[PDB]
Amino acid sequence: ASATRFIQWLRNWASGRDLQAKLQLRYQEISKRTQPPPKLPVGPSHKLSNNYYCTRDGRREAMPPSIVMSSQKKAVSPAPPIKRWELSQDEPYL
Amino acid sequence: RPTVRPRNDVAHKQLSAFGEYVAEILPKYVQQVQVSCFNELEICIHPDGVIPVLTFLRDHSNAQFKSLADLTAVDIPTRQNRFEIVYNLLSLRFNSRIRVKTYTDELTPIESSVPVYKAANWYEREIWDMFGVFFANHPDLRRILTDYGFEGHPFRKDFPLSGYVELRYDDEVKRVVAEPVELAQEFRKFDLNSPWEAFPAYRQPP
Amino acid sequence: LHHAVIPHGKGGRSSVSGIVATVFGATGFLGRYVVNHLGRMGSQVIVPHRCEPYDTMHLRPMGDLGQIIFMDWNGRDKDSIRRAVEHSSVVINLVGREWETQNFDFEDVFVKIPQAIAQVSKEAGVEKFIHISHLNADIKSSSKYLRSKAVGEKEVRETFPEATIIKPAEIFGREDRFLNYFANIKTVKQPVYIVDVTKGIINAIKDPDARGKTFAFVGPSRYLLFDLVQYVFAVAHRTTRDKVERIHTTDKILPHLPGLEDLGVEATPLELKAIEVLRRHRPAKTIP
Amino acid sequence: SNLTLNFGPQHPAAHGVLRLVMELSGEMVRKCDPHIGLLHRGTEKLIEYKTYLQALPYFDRLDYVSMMCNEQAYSLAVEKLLNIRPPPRAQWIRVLFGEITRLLNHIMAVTTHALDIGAMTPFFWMFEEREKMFEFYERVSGARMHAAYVRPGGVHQDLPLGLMDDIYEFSKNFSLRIDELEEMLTNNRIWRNRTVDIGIVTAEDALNYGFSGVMLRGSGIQWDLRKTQPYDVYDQVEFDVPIGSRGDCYDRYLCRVEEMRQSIRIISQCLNKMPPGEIKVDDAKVSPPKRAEMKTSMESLIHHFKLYTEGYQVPPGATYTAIEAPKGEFGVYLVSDGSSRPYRCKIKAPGFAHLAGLDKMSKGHMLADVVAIIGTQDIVFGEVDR
Amino acid sequence: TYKYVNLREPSMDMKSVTDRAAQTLLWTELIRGLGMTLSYLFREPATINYPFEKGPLSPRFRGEHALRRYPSGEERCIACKLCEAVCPAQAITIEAEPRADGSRRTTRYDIDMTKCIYCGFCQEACPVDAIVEGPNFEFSTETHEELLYNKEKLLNNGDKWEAEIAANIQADYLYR
Amino acid sequence: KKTTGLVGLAVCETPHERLKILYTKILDVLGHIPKNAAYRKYTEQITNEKLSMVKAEPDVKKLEERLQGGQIEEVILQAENELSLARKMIQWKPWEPLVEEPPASQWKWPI
Amino acid sequence: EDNKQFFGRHRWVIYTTEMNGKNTFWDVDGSMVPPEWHRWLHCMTDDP
Amino acid sequence: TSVKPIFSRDMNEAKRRVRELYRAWYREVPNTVHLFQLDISVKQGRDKVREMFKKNAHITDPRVVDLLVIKGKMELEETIKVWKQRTHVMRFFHETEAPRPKDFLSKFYVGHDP
Amino acid sequence: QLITVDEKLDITTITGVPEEHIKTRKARIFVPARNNMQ
Amino acid sequence: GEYVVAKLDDLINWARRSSLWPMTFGLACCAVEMMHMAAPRYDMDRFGVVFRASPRQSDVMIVAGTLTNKMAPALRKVYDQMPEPRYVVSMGSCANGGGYYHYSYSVVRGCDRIVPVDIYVPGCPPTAEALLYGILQLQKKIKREKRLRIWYRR
Amino acid sequence: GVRTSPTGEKVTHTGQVYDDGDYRKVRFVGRQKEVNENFAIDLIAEQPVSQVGSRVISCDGGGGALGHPRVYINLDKETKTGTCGYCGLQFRQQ
Amino acid sequence: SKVKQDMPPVGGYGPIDYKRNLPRRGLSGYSMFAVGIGALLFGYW
Ligand SMILES: NC(=O)C1=CN([C@@H]2O[C@H](COP(=O)(O)OP(=O)(O)OC[C@H]3O[C@@H](n4cnc5c(N)ncnc54)[C@H](OP(=O)(O)O)[C@@H]3O)[C@@H](O)[C@H]2O)C=CC1
Ligand code: SF4
Ligand code: SF4
Ligand code: SF4
Ligand SMILES: [Zn+2]
Repeated sequence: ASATRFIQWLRNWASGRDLQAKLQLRYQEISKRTQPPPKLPVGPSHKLSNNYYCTRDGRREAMPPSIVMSSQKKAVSPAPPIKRWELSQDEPYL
Repeated sequence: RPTVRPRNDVAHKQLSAFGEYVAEILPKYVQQVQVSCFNELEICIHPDGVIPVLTFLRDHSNAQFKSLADLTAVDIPTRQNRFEIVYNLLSLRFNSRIRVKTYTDELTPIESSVPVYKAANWYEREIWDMFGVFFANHPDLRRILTDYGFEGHPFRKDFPLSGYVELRYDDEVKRVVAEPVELAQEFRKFDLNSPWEAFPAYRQPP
Repeated sequence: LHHAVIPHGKGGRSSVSGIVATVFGATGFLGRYVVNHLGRMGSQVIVPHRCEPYDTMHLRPMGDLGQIIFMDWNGRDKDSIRRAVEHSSVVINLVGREWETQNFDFEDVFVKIPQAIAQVSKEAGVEKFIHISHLNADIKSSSKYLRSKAVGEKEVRETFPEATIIKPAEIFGREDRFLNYFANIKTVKQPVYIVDVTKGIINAIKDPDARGKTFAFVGPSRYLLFDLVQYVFAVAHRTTRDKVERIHTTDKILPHLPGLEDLGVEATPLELKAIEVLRRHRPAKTIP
Repeated sequence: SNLTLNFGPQHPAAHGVLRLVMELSGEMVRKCDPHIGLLHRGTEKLIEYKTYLQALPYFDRLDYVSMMCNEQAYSLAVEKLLNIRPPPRAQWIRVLFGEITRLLNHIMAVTTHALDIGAMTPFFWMFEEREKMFEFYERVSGARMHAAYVRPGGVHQDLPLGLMDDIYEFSKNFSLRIDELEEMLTNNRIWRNRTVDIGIVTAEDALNYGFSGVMLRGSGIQWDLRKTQPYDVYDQVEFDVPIGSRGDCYDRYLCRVEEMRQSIRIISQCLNKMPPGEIKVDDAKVSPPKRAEMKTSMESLIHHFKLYTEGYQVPPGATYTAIEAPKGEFGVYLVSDGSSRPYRCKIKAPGFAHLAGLDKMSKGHMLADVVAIIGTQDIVFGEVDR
Repeated sequence: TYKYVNLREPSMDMKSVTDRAAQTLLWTELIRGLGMTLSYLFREPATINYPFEKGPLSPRFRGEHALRRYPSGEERCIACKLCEAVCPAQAITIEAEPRADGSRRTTRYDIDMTKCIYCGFCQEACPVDAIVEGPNFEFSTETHEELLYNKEKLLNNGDKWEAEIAANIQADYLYR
Repeated sequence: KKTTGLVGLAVCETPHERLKILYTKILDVLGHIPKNAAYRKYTEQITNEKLSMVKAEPDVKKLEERLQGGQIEEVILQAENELSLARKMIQWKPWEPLVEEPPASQWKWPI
Repeated sequence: EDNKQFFGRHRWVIYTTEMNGKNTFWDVDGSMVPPEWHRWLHCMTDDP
Repeated sequence: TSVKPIFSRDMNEAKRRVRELYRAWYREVPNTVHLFQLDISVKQGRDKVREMFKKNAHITDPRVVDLLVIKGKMELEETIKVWKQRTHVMRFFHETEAPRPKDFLSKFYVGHDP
Repeated sequence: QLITVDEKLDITTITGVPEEHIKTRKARIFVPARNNMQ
Repeated sequence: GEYVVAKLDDLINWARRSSLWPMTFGLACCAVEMMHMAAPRYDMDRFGVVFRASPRQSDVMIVAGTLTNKMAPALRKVYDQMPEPRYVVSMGSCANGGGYYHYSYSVVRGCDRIVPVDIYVPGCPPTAEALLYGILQLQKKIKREKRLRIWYRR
Repeated sequence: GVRTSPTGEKVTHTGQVYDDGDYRKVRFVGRQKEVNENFAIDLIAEQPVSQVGSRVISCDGGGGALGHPRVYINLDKETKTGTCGYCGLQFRQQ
Repeated sequence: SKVKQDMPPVGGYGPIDYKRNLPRRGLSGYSMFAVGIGALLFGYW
C-alpha cells in the first residue's frame, strides 16, 4: 500500500496490470478478529410433537440387496446413453 | 424427509433389467445378481468366468465398461474360499458402474485380467502382496507395497496389526536390523459391539 | 530383588533386563559396544560423560525411550561420581587413554580415577563392579601405560574386593587402534575381538561366579607380530613411544586365570573378522 | 545402461519418495520400473480397528494436498450406507471447501511441476495464496491442513462469522495471480519445449490404463464426475470442463490452470447461494448433538456418550463411492458388516493407476522428460502407497 | 459444458506470420516474462518477522493439550474415558479410582504427544470441557521422552494457559 | 471433420461404408452361435437396429444423433469391439449351463 | 501495533532483555509471550 | 479332492521346479557375497540356502510347493537385481538376536513362555 | 483340467508366521458368554 | 588460554548456526508444511537456511513424514553420508514416534530408532511456524556448544 | 498439599513417589520431578457449603453450557451435605 | 434473539473475475523489425 507513486507506475508497467487494485497483501478489508456471538439455527427435527423417530429413521429404511438372479425381449443397457455435452457459451475457446 | 436419503427407483429398475440381461447372456459363469438399496449392481460369478465376463462387459455394445475403476480383494476367513475378488468397472457411454465379484482360496490361482484392462497390472500385484492371491499369466507378479523380504500377507484377517518384526539401527553391525516386535504400549483392544440388535431388516434366521 | 528390577519381557528393546548399569568411559571404543549390548535387552544405562553432548549422540538410539540417561561428570570430582552410581546395581569402568595429556597422565586415568570410582561405588552400596585392566599389566613394563595398569589393578581390588577385573589383550574391531593402527603405518600377540570382550563383560554381570575374580580375555590364536602386520597389509590390499612399547610387548600367558570360555563366550578368530575392520582401508600362521 | 533416480529433489518437495529404476540407451528411456511402498503405512488395515468416525482422519493423510476432498469422498460413502442425507447448508459448505481444496491442489501440482523443471519463482508467489487458504481451513477446523472437518452427516462446525467475507476478498484477486503464473509459463518457449508433445497418451489407452481426471480430459475425453455423477450440490453450480486436444503435458497443464479459474467461478456461486440452517444431519444416532443439549437433555447425553465410544452402527453392505478429486477419480470401496467399525476399506487413489502408466507414457523420451511426466501426473505417494 | 484449452488455428497471413517470426527472433515473450519478475522485485514482500511477528490464528486452533479446572480449583475431569475411547491414535491412557473424599478422579492421565494426531476429538468428546487443545504450538523439545505427557504436566499446562484457553472457549462455544 | 477430438482416434473418410461392412461381418459371425443363445439374439437385435439407421441416414451429423454413440468414429470403434467379442464368445461358449455352483455360504453377507 | 502495515506485520512484540533470570538480549523465542498477550499477538482476538 | 493346479500337476513335476530353483540360488550365492560385500563366506551363504530349503522338505501338496517356488523365485529376483540392500540379505542370519533358550530349564528360568 | 490332491490342507509354510507362533500357541474356539451386566 | 578458547567457540558456533543448510526428507504430509516455511511468509532463507542443499553439503537433516521399514535403510545411508557437524530434526508425530501409524506392521515407531535426533517438533503436522520455532531452537542448541572448551581441558 | 518423602522427593496429588530403593528416581538427577502444586482435593474443600431452601437443588457447575451436565441433588438427609458428582460443590437445606 | 450465522450480504457479493486476462502489448511484427533494422543502420552509419 505504501509504495511511492513512481514505484507504482514502474511495477504496473512492467507487469502490464493495475496491481494496486488487487494487492496480494491484506490490509483493513479483512474481517475483524473479534466477532459478535453467533445464534445458530436448529435442524428440522427440533420439534415438540409430530416428531417420532420411527418416521425419520434413515438407517432402518435400508434393506438388504434385491436378488435379481440366484443359482440357488428387447436388449437393455445399464442406463440410457449419455447425452453429448454442449460447448460453453461463456468462452468456448481459450 | 430432510434427514433420509431419497430413493431412486428408476435407476434401481434400470440396473435390475441390465442385471438379468448379463445373467441371460453368461449363464455359464453367473451365479448371482443383486442390486443394493442404494442402486449398485453386483454380478457374482464363478472364477473361471473372469476373462469372458470382463471381456463381455468391456466390449459389448450395450455395456462398454471401458474403465476399470478398482480391483481389490476382501478376506473372509469363515468362508471355504476366504478371498473375494472385486472388480469395480465404469461405463462412460452409459454413465453407469457395475461390480463383478468372484472368489478363491490360498492355493487356487485366478486368471490375470491384464489382457482385458491394462489397469489391472498393479492392482493384481497389490492383491498378491497384501492377500497372497496368485494371478496366473501375470506379466510381472511380485510385491509392490511391502518391504523386500517381507513374510506374510498383511491384509489377511489373521495377520497381526503390528506384524511380527520391527526394524532399528544397530551400531555393532552398522546396519538396520529386523527383530521380533515388542511394544512399549500394547495396542488396547476395545469391545465396542452393543449386545442389542441394531438392524432388524438384516436379521439372519436362527 | 526390588520389584522394579525383576526381569520382564523377552530380552528385547522394550523388555526389562533388571540391570541398572553406570558405564564410565562409555563414549569410547569399548563403551559403545557395552552400551549397545545393555540397551539391546532393555537395561537402564547411566552414561556419565566428560565430552560435549554432540559426541554422545551415537549412543541415543541404543536404548528404548528413557533407558539411556546421560550425566555430566569429572574424574577428579567425587560428588559427580556419587550422583552417577547412586542408583546403579553394577558399575563398569572403561575409562582410559592411549596417550598422556597436559591435564591427565597415565596415573590419573589408570590409578586415581579407577580408585575414586571404586571407592565411591562401595560407599554407595553398589553390588557389582567391573574394571578393565590389561593382559600385559606389570609393574616392570617398559611402558608407563602398562605400569599404571598394574598399580590401578591392585588398588581396585583393595578398594572393592568383590570387583570383577577383566584383562583383555589388544582388541580389534571397526573402531580399534590395533588393526587400524597397522593399516595406517620376536613379539607374539593374541588379539581378541571387540564383540567377544563385550559379551564377556555382559556375562560377568549376569554371572554370580564372576564376583571377586580376575579374567584374561584373549583371542584363539597367537601370531608373531611380523606375520600379523603382513596379513593386515594383504587384507588391506596395500603414535607415541609408549604405544610402540606396548605393541612390542609379548602377550602374557596366564593359564591360572579364567578366560572367555569360563564366561560362555567363544573367542572369534581374527581371520573371520579381519576383512570387516580393514575393508575400508582398500592368512597369518599361528604359534601352536 | 541401468540408472536409479533420486528419492526427491534437493529443494523442499512434498510428493513423497520414489525409487525409479530405469533402462537407458544413450539419451533415450527404454524402460521405467517405479518401486513404491516407501510410504506404505497400512492405512487400510488400521481402519479396520477404528470406528467410522475414528477412521475419518486417515483420509486427510492420503492425498494430503486435497484433505477436505478426501474427507468428502469417505463421508459420502458412509452417508450412502447409513441411508441418511446431510443438510443443504453442509452440502454447500462441502462444495465451497471442495473447490478451495482444488485450488490448493492445483497450485501445488502446477508450481512444483514448474519448480522441478527449473522454474522456481511461481512456486513462491502462489504458495502465499496457499498460505491464505490454509487460514480458511484453520478458521473452520482449527487446523491448517488435516482439518477432519467434513464428516458423515455434514460438517463438524458452522462457519465462523466473517469467514465468507474473507473468502470473497481472497477470491476477488486470485484470477490475477493465475494470470501472473500464465505470463511466466503459458507462452514461454522454454516451458513449451519441456511440455509440448511430451507424455502423449491416446484417448483409448487412457481409458484402458485406468486413468481419470485431467489424465483423461487432456486427451479429449469429455468426462467429469461433478457433471456426469454429481454429488452434494454440484448440480446447482455452473462451470465448464476444460478439454485438451493433444493429450500431452502442455495440454494437461492448460487444463489444470483453467480448472483453477472454474474453481473460482464455482466458489463465487457458493458464496452467494449459501443457505441458512443446521450444518449436520439432525439425527442424533448419527451426528452428535450440540454441546448445550448434551449438557441438559438425558437423551442427548446418552447419544453423545455412545457416538464417541461405540460410534454409530452402519447397516451391512458394500459401496463403491467416487468423487472428482483434484487428482482424478478418488473412491472408496467400503464394506460394512453391521457394526460400528468398517469390515474393509479399499481406497482407490487416482495416482495409483496414473503412476502404473509411467512406463507406457515415457517410451521414446529422454531422461529429463521423465521428470516432466511424473509432474504432469501429479503424484503424491500418500495416496499411491496408502 | 466444456471448453477447449488448446484448439486454435494460427493465421497464415503475412502480417501474422511476421508477428510470429518477430517473437521467435526478438524473444518478445521471454522479455515479457522478465517484466513480471521485475515487477515483483518492487513489490512489498509477504515475509513476516518471526518470532517478533506471528502468523494469525483463530480461537479454534488445535495446539498443545491441557487439563482444566472449575473456578473453585477442582479438576473438571471425572475419568469418564470418553476421550480415551474416541482417540483415533490411542494416544490417551487413563486410570482412575475413588479419591480420598469419594470423588471420581484419575490417577493416571497420559497423552503420548508423538502418537497424537492433534485432531481435537478428545475435546469434542469430553462432556465437561476438561481436556482441551490449547493455543500453544511452540513446545518442541530436545528429547523424545519430554513429549510423553503425564497428568502433572497436563495440569500444569492447564494452570499455565487457562487465561487464554478460557477466552478462546468463550469465543467459540456457541458454534459447538 | 478436421478432428474427432479424441487423441489417437483418426477421422474416417467413409463412415457409412465402414459401418455397413462391420455390421454385416458381425451378423455373419453371430450365425455360428446357437440360435437359442441369448448373446446371438440380443447382439443381432441391436446390430440390425444400427445397420438400419446407417442405411436410412446419409447425413453423418444426423446419423450420429440417431445412434447416440458419440462421434461416428466412436461408433466404428465400438463395432470393431463387438466383432472381436463375438469371435471370442464362440470359443468361450458362455451360453452353456453354469460351470459349477458356489459353496453354500459363499455369497452370504454379513457372516 | 501499526494498522497501516499489512495483516501479519501489524502487531509485534519487542522481547524483554531479561526474563525469569535469563539474559534474553540476544536469545529470544516465541514461548516468552505470556498467555494473555499470546491471544492478541496471534490475532485470535482484537482486544489486548 | 479335485483342484485347479498352479504349475505342477503332481509332486514329481513340482520337485523338478524345486531343484531348478535350488540350482539358481546355489550359483547366485558367490555373486551375492561379492555384490553386497557381505562379511559371511560363500559356504555360510550356501548353508543358509540349504537350511531354508530343508525346512519345507516335508510338504506333500504340489500346489503348496508351487507357491514356495514362486516365492523363492521372487526372492532370488530381488537379490540378483539388487532391489534388496545389504540389510535385507543379512536378515536371513539374525546376527543381533541373542540365542533363545531351547531346553525346559532354560525357558523356565527366563519367563513363562513354553 | 483339474488335478487330484488327497493331502490334508496345510498352509503353515506359506503364511509367513514364525514357528514359535504356530507350534506353541493354543487357539480357543468358543461362543463368547453374554456380558452378565446386560 | 580460556578466554581465547571461549571466543573461538563463539565464532565457530555463530558461523554454524548462521549457515544451516538443510537436507529435507520430504516423506509425507509434514513436507508440505516444510514447503510453507520456505514460502514467502516465513522465508527460512532469510535466517541463512538455504532452500536447495545437496545431502553432502548439508548440516541438518529434517525428517518430515512417516518413516517406513522399506525406507529406513535409505534414510540411514543419507545420514551416514552427511559430513559433520550434522544434526537431525524430527518433524511431526510420525517421525517423532510413529504417530497415527504407530501400530502399523510397516512403520518405524519414531525415526530416533534409526538416527540420533536433536530436536523433536510436535504436531500432525506442526505448523510452518512451529517448525521454524524448532529450527530456531536448534540454532540456540548450537550456540551452547563448547567444543573447544572441552578440547582445551582434555 | 504437596509433601516431601523422607528422601526429599515430593508426593503427587495421586500419592505417587518412588520409594527408597527404587532406581527409577535416577531420571530426576540433574533435572526435576514435575508436580502440580494446586491439589484439587484441597481446593474444593475450601468452598463453603451453599444454603438452599428446597429439598432438591440442581448444579451445572456454573457458566451455563460451559459447565457440566446439569444434575439434581437430593438434600433430605440432615447428617451430610449434598455433593455434586461432577464439580464437588456442596449444598445443604436450611 | 434472531438467528445469526455466517451468510452472504443482502444482494450478494460483487462480481469475481475468473477468465484469463493476458493483455496484448508491444508493436506489430513489421514495426519491431523496422525498429531493429533502423537501429542497425544508424549504428553502421
Ligand atoms: N582397546 C584396547 O585394545 C584395550 C583397551 N583396554 C581398556 O579398555 C578401556 C577402554 O578401551 P577404549 O574404549 O578402547 O578406550 P577409548 O580411549 O576408546 O575410550 C576411552 C574412554 O575413557 C574416557 N576418558 C579418557 N580419559 C578420561 C579422563 N581423563 N576423564 C574422563 N573420562 C576419560 C573417554 O571419554 P572421552 O570420549 O570424553 O575422552 C572414553 O569414553 C580402557 O580402560 C582401556 O585401557 C584394555 C586392554 C586393551
Ligand atoms: S487430539 Fe486426537 S489424537 Fe490427539 S489425544 Fe486428542 S483425540 Fe487423541
Ligand atoms: S478428560 Fe473429559 S472425556 Fe477424558 S476422561 Fe476426563 S472427563 Fe472424560
Ligand atoms: S505427522 Fe501428521 S502431517 Fe506429518 S506425515 Fe504424519 S500424518 Fe502427515
Ligand atoms: Zn456441579
